[PDB]
Amino acid sequence: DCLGDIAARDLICAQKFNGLTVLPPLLTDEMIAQYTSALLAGTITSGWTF
Amino acid sequence: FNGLTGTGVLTESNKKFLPFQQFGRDIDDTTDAVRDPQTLEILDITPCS
Ligand SMILES: *[C@@H]1O[C@H](CO)[C@@H](O[C@@H]2O[C@H](CO)[C@@H](O)[C@H](O)[C@H]2NC(C)=O)[C@H](O)[C@H]1NC(C)=O
Ligand SMILES: *[C@@H]1O[C@H](CO)[C@@H](O[C@@H]2O[C@H](CO)[C@@H](O)[C@H](O)[C@H]2NC(C)=O)[C@H](O)[C@H]1NC(C)=O
Repeated sequence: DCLGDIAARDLICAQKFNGLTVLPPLLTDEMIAQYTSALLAGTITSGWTF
Repeated sequence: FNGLTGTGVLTESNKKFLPFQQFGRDIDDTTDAVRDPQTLEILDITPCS
């Protein structure tokens, strides 16, 4: 029944009949992007001091 | 359905079955669509939670 974006609604239908499920990761990709941006800004502005 | 058993939610679908084909199948040998023997309509099968 279509696929809205990647994980917009998805009907929570990662299930496939005979007991086989896929679990979502703890950290969404936005948090990882924020982590990388923080590390990169820190290394540009402060060097290795931070 | 005509000797084909299972369990799940039946819903209306928009598949295009050939005139002689009876039931569809996924890429993992699982059924996903069935012809209704009395009235020729395509029913999709989705497992309940
Ligand atoms: C759980 O199922 C219900 C079904 O009632 C979903 O409700 C849908 O909500 C969206 C957003 O408002 C509507 O556009 C749909 O029309 C609703 N469904 C129906 C059948 O009316 C609900 O979104 C589902 N929850 C999740 C997390 O997928
Ligand atoms: C098998 O199912 C019924 C058995 O009577 C028939 O199909 C319906 O028949 C009624 C009246 O007998 C009609 O009003 C409906 O319009 C029919 N439905 C369809 C989908 O044609 C008929 O004998 C057989 N139907 C089919 C499709 O083979």
